[PDB]
Amino acid sequence: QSLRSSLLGLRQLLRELPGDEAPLDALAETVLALLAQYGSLRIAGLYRVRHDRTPEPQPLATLGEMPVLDADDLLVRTCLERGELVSVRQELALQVCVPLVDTDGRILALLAVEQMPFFVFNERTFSLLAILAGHIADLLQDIDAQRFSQYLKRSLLDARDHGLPACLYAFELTDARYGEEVQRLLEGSQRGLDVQLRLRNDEGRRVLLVLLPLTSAEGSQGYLQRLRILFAERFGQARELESLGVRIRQYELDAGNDRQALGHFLFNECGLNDQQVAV
Ligand SMILES: Nc1nc2c(ncn2[C@@H]2O[C@@H]3COP(=O)(O)O[C@H]4[C@@H](O)[C@H](n5cnc6c(=O)[nH]c(N)nc65)O[C@@H]4COP(=O)(O)O[C@H]3[C@H]2O)c(=O)[nH]1
Ligand SMILES: Nc1nc2c(ncn2[C@@H]2O[C@@H]3COP(=O)(O)O[C@H]4[C@@H](O)[C@H](n5cnc6c(=O)[nH]c(N)nc65)O[C@@H]4COP(=O)(O)O[C@H]3[C@H]2O)c(=O)[nH]1
Ligand code: NA
Ligand code: NA
Repeated sequence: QSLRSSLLGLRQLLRELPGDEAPLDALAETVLALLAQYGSLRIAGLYRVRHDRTPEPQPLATLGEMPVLDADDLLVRTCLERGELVSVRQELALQVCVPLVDTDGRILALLAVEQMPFFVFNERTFSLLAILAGHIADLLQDIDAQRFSQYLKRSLLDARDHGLPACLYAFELTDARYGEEVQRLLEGSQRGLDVQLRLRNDEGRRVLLVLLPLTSAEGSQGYLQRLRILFAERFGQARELESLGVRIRQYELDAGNDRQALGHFLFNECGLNDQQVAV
């Protein structure tokens, strides 16, 4: 949950820097700091990874007395070949390598850990570094549609690799009298990290997709409940959201879901296509 704030705080940093510098370079220190905090790291470095999946030897940022990086170190190479976090056998001078991998499988950067306290050298920690690293990779990377598809892929990976839930709402706006105003209300209701996408379904109707990443069934209930109150303010208490021609479809992503089940929701049920949302 501290996760929300960190990502949100980073996203803000991204949005408020000049083009006169690539994000990874400007935010190297911040990114390392985030990772250092979540893994209670003591000695580590952050490195750019090249298109050819080899790291730039010169670190973007370091923490403590980080040694020169050995690019031929098997741990680095195994991490970079697999695109996955790798750690040394706990029974047995890097201790862990964590790649920053975006949703397309491109590796942007490498966290190399020389030392972390023995007692945070476990799967729960590794999981957290890996979750955070993937999200960070995303942020470093049609605007609205591209972003929506990326975040959606991220959520699929998070549910699949880590069992983290997410929720997808589709708001079909069937009464043109209120369509624009309903959308405006939803857009103004937006939490950072949540993403929205305006579309037209195959029946020619306006649809507003809302993706709530990292959000449990209870969270999605809290959200919708917050919305009904906003709606009651905007169109009066006497009026229900549905009486404004709004139809709700909801899809919970979780460990037991699949890309195929999600596609069925987007295309078969919501009536969208893969030119609108990439799965
Ligand atoms: N009632 C409610 N409204 C929500 C919720 N999530 C988003 N919103 C609404 O969406 C706006 C933006 O949220 P944010 O982008 O995540 O950005 C937020 C967030 O960065 C931060 N913030 C405020 N309260 C909290 C909080 O209880 N926890 C965390 N982690 N951050 C908060 O302040 C920013 C703006 O806060 P707001 O001015 O209130 O403005 C909020 C609020 O109007 C929610 O769970 N409940
Ligand atoms: N993904 C997503 N989830 C949402 C949204 N709105 C509500 N939820 C979920 O519903 C729970 C309770 O919402 P809340 O009643 O507004 O109760 C909120 C609200 O009162 C307050 N809060 C958090 N963030 C903000 C904010 O940015 N602005 C304001 N005004 N209040 C916030 O803290 C309470 C708890 O926040 P949470 O622990 O995060 O728990 C939230 C959250 O899991 C949303 O726009 N997006
Ligand atoms: Na519908
Ligand atoms: Na299609």
